[PDB]
Amino acid sequence: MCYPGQAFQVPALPACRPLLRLQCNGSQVPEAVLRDCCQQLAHISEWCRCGALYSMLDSMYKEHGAFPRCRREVVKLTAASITAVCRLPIVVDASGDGAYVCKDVAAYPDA
Amino acid sequence: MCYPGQAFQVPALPACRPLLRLQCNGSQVPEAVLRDCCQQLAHISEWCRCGALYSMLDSMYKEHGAFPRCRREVVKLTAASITAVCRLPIVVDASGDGAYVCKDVAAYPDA
Repeated sequence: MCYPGQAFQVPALPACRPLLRLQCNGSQVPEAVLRDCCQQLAHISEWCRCGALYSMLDSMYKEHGAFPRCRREVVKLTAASITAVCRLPIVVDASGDGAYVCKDVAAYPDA
Repeated sequence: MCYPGQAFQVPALPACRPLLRLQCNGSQVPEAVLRDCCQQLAHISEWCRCGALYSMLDSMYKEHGAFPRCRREVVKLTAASITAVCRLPIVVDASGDGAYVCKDVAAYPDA
């Protein structure tokens, strides 16, 4: 498993929270804020990148709205594909199947 | 409405079909095939970009498997965020609410 606090820093992905708040209502995202988020994702292993994003999303909602001018549905869809916009692959599960997209995050707060 | 054949060329987004097949199992995507997909998306209006993507995905499934080594769930999640990886905004509905992500495509074959 990907243990919060060691597979990835907690609070998870500080650089990616400002990215998600811009993206979820279609604002323009500066290159620097995209770059910093992706650099932070890059350091986490392929196996744990979706876990870090799940933790981040859960933290934002549990602190909280957490996402001004953003719809619930598009928020969790945007968080689930940040790793795609970074062109960072993830491994879907124990098979080693790869993808660019986090389905567990897209189904938050369940999967 | 976005009419197939006039809001966008049909078959929809030829250049994006190879992108989606690489992405949906986490393969490396060449800059040329990303570029050509985004170029095609860029020409479609903010209002019809998700419609072009829905049409493309539907065609791929209706011709068909359509996605070798890809899971159903990650396929439609990947198609829903091709517009995010291109940094192209869409309008979510009649409100004019913006986003980078197509929720109707993520819910295929329903929404």
